[PDB]
Amino acid sequence: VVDWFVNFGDVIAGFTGGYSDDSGATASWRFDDKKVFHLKNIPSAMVIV
Amino acid sequence: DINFYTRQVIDPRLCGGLAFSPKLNLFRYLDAMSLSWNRSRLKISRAT
Repeated sequence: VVDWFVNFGDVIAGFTGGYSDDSGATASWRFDDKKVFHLKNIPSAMVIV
Repeated sequence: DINFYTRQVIDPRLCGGLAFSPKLNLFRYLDAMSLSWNRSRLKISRAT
């Protein structure tokens, strides 16, 4: 028990020396575009994208 | 004396149209503004 306590104490005391880590960034696109176009002067003709 | 029966298709390549084609009056309809629910989707995704 005393060995466990002293090990815990020395570990929890020895942390301040270093403090740093990494990072990351993402770039994402989502497309859900359902577009409609009319053949102008011919409304019957039409195109869906 | 002739007596027989036949049944024929309406050759939809040539005929079979000549109707309203319910695609239209609905495709030119709200399909754009209804799609514009991307606003609401972005709103919910922001808090998601």
